[PDB]
Amino acid sequence: LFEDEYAKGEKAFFELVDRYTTDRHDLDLQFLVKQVYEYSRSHPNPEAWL
Amino acid sequence: LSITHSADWLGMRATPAGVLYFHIHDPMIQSNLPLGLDEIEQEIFKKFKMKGLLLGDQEVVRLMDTTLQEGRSNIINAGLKKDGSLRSDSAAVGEKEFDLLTKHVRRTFQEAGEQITDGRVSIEPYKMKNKTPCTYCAFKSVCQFDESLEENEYRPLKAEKDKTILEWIKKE
Amino acid sequence: PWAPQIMEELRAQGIPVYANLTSGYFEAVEVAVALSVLKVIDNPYQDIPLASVLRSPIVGADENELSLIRLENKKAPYYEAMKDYLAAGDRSDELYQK
Amino acid sequence: LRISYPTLPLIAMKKKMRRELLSEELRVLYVALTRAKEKLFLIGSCKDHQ
Amino acid sequence: FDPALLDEATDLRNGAKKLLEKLKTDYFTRSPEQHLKSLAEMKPVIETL
DNA sequence: CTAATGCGAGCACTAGTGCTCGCATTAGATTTTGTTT
Ligand code: SF4
Repeated sequence: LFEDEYAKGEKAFFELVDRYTTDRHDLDLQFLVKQVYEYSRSHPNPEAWL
Repeated sequence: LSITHSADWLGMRATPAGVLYFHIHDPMIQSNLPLGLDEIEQEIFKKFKMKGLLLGDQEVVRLMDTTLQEGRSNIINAGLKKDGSLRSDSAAVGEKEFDLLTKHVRRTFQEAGEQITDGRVSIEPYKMKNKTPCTYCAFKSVCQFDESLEENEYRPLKAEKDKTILEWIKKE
Repeated sequence: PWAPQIMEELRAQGIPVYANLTSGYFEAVEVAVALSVLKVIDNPYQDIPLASVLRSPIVGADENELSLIRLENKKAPYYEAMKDYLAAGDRSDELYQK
Repeated sequence: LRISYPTLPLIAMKKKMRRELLSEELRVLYVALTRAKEKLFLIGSCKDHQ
Repeated sequence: FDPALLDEATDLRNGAKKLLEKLKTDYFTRSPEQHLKSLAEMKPVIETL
């Protein structure tokens, strides 16, 4: 997914990445998406909660 | 090296002014107060203040930060009182101390090299401030270090204060 | 994360301990060693697992015998050096036999 | 701009979460203590007694 | 004056100070209008997430 | 986080000298819970 989004190169994606990652890599955004998803899975309607 | 070869390499014998670390990174500022652009630029600038060791002299300090008139430096871990004397927060030492350290260093190299040629390959991991070399070491499965085993134990190193360390170096 | 160190001390004092643990397996030396064997079988051209197996009780090569293997070929992979030692060594050597 | 600071909802959630967490830890302790039939031992560690 | 009591009252008062300064830095180093502005500014980023 | 360190300022007492006040920075500190067969 991440590679696909970097390929699109949409301004918004870079806007998000820049904010929730370090100056060297993007692993923190990876952990963020994992975490948000996992949390949303405890709702009867995950996508609505998101 | 730089001091020992200064005369030959440069032209004149020199004096240790210090050793400094520069943190290469693109910092992020976490401020509770709203900052104007100039203030932000100042905070970013501050994030690059160099740690390390200095020579405890007002002149050396002023040569490292010609901006500093009074107070704390934003470039080095030094500061000048209203007096104009060095702040005691400053990370500095005297001449004797710098030379003391460098001598200790060469001692370390001599002894180590000696033991290396002596064929010393013993498994002796240190432990200091809960930090071990093992965490970053690729050879954990080669050494097969087992603390539960008798004859396998860490080397406890006491994290002493600078004054204590230099004290040891002098007495040794 | 406190449980293992508790178990070790209570076991050290004759007190039987049970605990369903979910961590610590891969830092056990036997596991590192057996795994190393499996890796070497998958691909011997991994210096660290090979050296691990050689130094383990599985083979019992000591530090001298290890550096001795290295001397046959310094630049190549450790496996290459081992093969070379075999190629040159005489069957009367203990190291050769290992 | 290279600046970051908590928004109001972040602080709000941090406060909320702290008291929710403490509340639960309390309950956790209750479960622990109520497991015992006849004997209870409470063991802890600190730097200095006095 | 009991020495311990003097110090005890001092401690409590300083406690009050700390509580207020924590309150101030938490909520009132920025105007409410500024808080709302920063918040609203963050909206597009959240949508991408 | 929090605790200590130091430096400088002021406010108050009986102009200097005490001590509260404030700011700014290191130093040390800390080490997840469950869901299948
Ligand atoms: S891992 Fe084995 S080799 Fe690497 S440091 Fe710890 S003990 Fe020495």
